Amino acid sequence: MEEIEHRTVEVNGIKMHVAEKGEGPVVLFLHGFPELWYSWRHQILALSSRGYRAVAPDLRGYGDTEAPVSISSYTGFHIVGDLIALIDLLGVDQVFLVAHDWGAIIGWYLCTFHPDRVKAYVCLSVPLLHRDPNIRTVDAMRAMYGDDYYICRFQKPGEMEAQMAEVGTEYVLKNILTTRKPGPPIFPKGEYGTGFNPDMPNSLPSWLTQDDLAYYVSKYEKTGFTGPLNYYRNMNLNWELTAPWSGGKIQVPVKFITGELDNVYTSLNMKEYIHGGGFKQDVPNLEEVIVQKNVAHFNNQEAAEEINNHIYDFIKKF
Ligand SMILES: O=[N+]([O-])c1ccc([C@H]2CO2)cc1
Repeated sequence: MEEIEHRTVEVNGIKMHVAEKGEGPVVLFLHGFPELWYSWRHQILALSSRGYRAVAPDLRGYGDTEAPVSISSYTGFHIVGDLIALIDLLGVDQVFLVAHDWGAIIGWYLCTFHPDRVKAYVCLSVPLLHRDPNIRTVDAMRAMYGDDYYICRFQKPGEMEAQMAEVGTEYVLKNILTTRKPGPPIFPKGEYGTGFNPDMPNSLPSWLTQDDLAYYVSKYEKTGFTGPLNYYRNMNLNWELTAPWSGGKIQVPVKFITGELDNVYTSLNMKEYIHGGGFKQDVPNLEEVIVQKNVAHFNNQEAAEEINNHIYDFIKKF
């Protein structure tokens, strides 16, 4: 951990916290919601140890990275803009890419816009968001699960923030991190309530120490949730702006990995997309699909060594 270097860089008009360790080919790690660079701590240690330059930023709006006030400053294009400037600062032609959750959606955009900068992509949890020309991303979600589905509830400015404020930052973070209930997260009406997890454990699961949860809390206490939530608030706008890529394919070699109990895997007809041919058709060089039994959404933390191995083995192929 100590050997993990922390710096602040100027990228795409913002100041970004980058955590770094190691030397060798760059592995760029993109975290998700509601996480931080810390989410990758085990992978940063492992990959650095194994002869790679591990790079894990706090994305725009998270942690120690600048958080622009405008909701519209949170399109996929803004975030990829940040990452392309970062990659230039690293002074390399290509990176290996590893991404989870919202970080993975941004990863898909990076691969869409600049496949030639990504040598291989280890994608966790969220597979490519297929652009259906007939229905916007969040509309499809609302049709399927109605208004209290979490993404839907995330859309209105300031609301989810106040609800989360009411139950407390630590409650929210524990509530989400500990969830193992499959299926669509549907909230109780008008409040956070049990949120993503109606069955919170008394003690943290063995992959998450009190110091880990405390780190997350210490940053979210400071930044709040606005920036991270803003990502979801641009999903329809992202659907509009990505029209030029409608019907396109991703050429970057991909290894997809998900926990079997991931709410993502277990909803939105994801299984059908992932396994039924659609994912492979959008992404012709999808080489492997790994489902981790008895592993929840946060698979890079819950199954850290296993993911470390899957990443190492995959990138060393090249
Ligand atoms: O609660 N989670 O485990 C969780 C966290 C983050 C996301 C991103 C896709 O919206 C979904 C679910």
